[PDB]
Amino acid sequence: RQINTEYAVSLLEQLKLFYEQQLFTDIVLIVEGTEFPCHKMVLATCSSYFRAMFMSGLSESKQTHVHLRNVDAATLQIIITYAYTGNLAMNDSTVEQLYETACFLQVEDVLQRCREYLIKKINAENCVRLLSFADLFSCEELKQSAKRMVEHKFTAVYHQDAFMQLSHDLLIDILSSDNLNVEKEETVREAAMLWLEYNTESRSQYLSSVLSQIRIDALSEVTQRAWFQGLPPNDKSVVVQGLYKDMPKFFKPRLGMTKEEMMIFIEASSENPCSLYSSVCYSPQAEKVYKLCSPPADLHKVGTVVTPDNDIYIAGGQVPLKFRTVNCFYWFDAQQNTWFPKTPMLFVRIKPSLVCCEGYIYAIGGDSVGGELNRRTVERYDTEKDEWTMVSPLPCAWQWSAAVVVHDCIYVMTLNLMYCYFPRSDSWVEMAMRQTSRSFASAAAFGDKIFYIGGLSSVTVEIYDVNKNEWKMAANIPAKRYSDPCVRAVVISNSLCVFMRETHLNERAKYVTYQYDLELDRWSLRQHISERVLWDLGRDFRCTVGKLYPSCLEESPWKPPTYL
Amino acid sequence: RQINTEYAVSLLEQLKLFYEQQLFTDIVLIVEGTEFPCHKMVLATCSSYFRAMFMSGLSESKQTHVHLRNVDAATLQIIITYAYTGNLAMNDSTVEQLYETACFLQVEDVLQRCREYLIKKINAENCVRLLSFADLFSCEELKQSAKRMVEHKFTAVYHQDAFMQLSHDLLIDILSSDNLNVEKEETVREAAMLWLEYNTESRSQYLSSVLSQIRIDALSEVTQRAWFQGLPPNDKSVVVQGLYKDMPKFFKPRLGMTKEEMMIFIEASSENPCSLYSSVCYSPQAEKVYKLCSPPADLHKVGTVVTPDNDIYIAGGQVPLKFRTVNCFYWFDAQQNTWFPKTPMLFVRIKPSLVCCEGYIYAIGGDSVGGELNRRTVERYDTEKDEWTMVSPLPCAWQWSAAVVVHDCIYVMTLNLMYCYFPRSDSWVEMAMRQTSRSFASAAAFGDKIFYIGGLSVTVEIYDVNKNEWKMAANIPAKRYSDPCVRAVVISNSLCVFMRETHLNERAKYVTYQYDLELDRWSLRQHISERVLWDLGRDFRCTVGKLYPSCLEESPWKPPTYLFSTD
Repeated sequence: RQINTEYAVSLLEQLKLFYEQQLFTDIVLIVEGTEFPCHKMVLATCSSYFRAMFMSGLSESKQTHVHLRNVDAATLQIIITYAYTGNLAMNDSTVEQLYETACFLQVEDVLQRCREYLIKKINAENCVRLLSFADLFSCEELKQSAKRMVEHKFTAVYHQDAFMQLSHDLLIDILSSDNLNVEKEETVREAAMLWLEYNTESRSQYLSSVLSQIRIDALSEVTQRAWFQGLPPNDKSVVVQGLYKDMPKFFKPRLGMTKEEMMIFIEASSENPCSLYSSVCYSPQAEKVYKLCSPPADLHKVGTVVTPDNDIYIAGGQVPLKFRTVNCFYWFDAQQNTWFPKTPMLFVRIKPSLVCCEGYIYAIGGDSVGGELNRRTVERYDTEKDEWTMVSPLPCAWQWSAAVVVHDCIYVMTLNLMYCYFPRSDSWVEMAMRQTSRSFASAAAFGDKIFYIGGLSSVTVEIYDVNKNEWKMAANIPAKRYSDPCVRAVVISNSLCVFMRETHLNERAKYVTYQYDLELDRWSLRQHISERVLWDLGRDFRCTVGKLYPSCLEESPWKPPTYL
Repeated sequence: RQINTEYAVSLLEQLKLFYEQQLFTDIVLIVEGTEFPCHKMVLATCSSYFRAMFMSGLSESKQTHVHLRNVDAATLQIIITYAYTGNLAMNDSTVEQLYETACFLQVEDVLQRCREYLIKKINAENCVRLLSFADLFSCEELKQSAKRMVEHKFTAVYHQDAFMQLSHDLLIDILSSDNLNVEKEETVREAAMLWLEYNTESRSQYLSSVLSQIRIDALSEVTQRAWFQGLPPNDKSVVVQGLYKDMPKFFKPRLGMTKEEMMIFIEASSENPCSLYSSVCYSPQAEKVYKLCSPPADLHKVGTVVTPDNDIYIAGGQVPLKFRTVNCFYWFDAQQNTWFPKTPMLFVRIKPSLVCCEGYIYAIGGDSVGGELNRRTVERYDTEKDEWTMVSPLPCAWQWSAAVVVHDCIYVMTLNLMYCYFPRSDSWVEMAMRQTSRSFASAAAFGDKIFYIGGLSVTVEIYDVNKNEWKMAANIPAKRYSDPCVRAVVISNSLCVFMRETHLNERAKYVTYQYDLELDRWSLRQHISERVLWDLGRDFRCTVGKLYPSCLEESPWKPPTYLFSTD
């Protein structure tokens, strides 16, 4: 027999009614002059510290006045409020002080909630501060989560003041870890140089430990440029996933050095009978296909986005109704190969046009909810504040639209029109209209030209100029006649390309990528996507450009060759 | 924001864990030598007594040992268990002492739970004791319920020892009530006499108050026996619903002198658009139809059963899908026209064959065929223990079977076979088979003769309990080219059949016939016109019982004549 529930919820609120009117007050806690009368029974059930001080049978259990030092009055009131109600009202301003008060009082409930709250709030401005906070209080869960964040953005957080004030042990494990996301070893060297000169009188004795952690005789990728680039086409990538593997871990190339630009395909068909919307990526350099996990747990019709800072996110989508639309939002971990969750959106969405502009992520379109109220729903997200905010909606409600960013400007395109959003003005300005009405097309950005390619699709290519505000035809995608190419515009190696999947009559899917000539207005054959890999991915697949860790992701083509 | 629930239950289970190991025990209650360590806060939050004792700021809030007298140790332990858990384990053996202990500590929750438990547990044995208990402890709801129960079965409970030990106020408030279910005032007179002679030395001064409450010059239904019975056919019931109403309440005929034998029709198709599955009753002596609020949960497919003590019950059936089958058991209050639910059945049933045998009501079949041993199950209810007991199940799975009781024996009939059950042996015995295989037939018990009438084609088949032989009697006079529908019921100590016949291009006709057992002939008894009656459908269940028309219900719902023969 389980204990009563409606009686427990009534006994708890009856205790609060007595606490507010100060009945049965047997102990008075004195903290920096402020008095807080409470019950010895309630504090023991919530905090094990009071349970130990009251059950000891000493004068602390007999004296009504107990002086608690090094405890904030504001945090103590929150602990007592949680002891009589059970709801913890945490905020990013007083979470670090509440955790210090909770661990000093050893509250299993508050410590667990404050721990998971800090983990899901690790950004790029508090990573270093929370790392020293975790080491000071010995939180192995927060320390590991904060350390991985430092390793992911080490080249961007080593300028903060919190980095030069780190302890000696907090430095020896960061520099020795091979997860530093750095393109060159000089960045790690200079990061160690600025740390020792911050406080020379106290760190002059640690000069030997600093140089012993920075790899100087490593010579990761400066050796390949020395001899030559002579290899099969762009096989410098095979060395990245080979030499880096077998090494004494003292001269290993750091994880940042181990990076490869891969065409990220999300919601693709699965070779094995499974979640029909799988996620795999292809490396144009190593010509290899690596598999990606889907913690989204069968998300469908989702959007993609890649920031200039090489960050990957997904938003919106639909999950199978135990299909229902949700407002989920997940960030991909380039090292752990997962999909952590982040502050959800305000409105549920399906395939929103996610774009990054001036560090902000914008969710455009995405399954219009409430046609009577508004259909052109759009909202922005703050990377650090971790909050969502509504903005000026689209001037009209459209479907299957695309969104791009050029020169800190948000461009949304539709059937034949285009509107430009200015975050500095929070308004929409109609731009030059398109000559052809096309839908379901692909959009890309390169330099000062916006490309709206594909659409009904066709091989028609439109080149728009931001400086001239003109739409003009340049060329047609060279494809075989009577074919059905589902094209996707992608920019790689500082050059616009088209990932064209061609399916012909009675023929299987053929993948191939071409390179466009900007000066000659021509399309050159860049690379044929080997059919010994990259199985059929369907047509509704989403694609984007990003860099991932060949060193560590999930190398599994699983495509049996020697066929027919 | 609402108060958290999981944190509340976690705190409660942690407090229970601390109480089991005796942590932070600040008060020690001493009851008849037994010690109980406990917390003052829990006793204050639960009981208003301890709250007032602790918030007074006297030595009671400072002294750790508090001596509580006139409190049972087991009841105090149960109260503490409820305070630390929230569940109350009540039983019919220690409910009164628990209620007494609760009324001393004013545990609102425990008081209300014990009150409603005592209310739902008034049977035909504890009524007087519970009435005295409620009078001593001033519980108005329990007092009123026990008073109504005593008024319902006064002639059956005035022999109990608890009735002679009642106080003066209880006697003068029971005897003065016009709800005494007694057929003659001599019963109440003898009850008052035995009450006053039970303890003469203490009640010799109350003889005047005793004699002032018994109606002597009433002469309710003897005056009609003096002059004559000369009236329209059996119009004595008219005198009942007229003289009894307008009366100074001192010479009022008691409620027991008002009950009339009426044909109880349940699930009778109704013209009412909202309740088309209502129930109405017809009085053959009054030639009048009365409305019933029978459906307690707007359900149907429930059986009927009338004990020889004139008690109505319905069980089984299914409520519309909010058609989920249920187990609720409802007893009809003939005075308030409202059904009080009872202990639900163990297995759900649809139109169960409910019959009264040796004071027990047996549920026989009445369910869709599911499982060999899972179906054919028979279960009986205990009127006083308020529990269901399983018995020997049916030998074979049957459909549209009837059940009767003769000489305290159970009989169920089927297509062509027949099985007799004996509660003393708890076994099934196949009896004399019938020459015809029929279904949907109606059966009624009249003496040592079982009458199996129906078939869906009518033939009157007589079975002899003493001879175990089936003999043919007759065929119910009716019409083939039309629509027949018979309901065999025994009323006025005579077998009858209420036959509903729908003729070609004509509405349903109603008429009651009387059968002669000796001459083996069916005689026309009384034609039931549609003056206050209407189409009652075909799936309606029928039975015979005595009810008070005085305060049952008054609604014609049918204009007598409607002939626009003006032309």
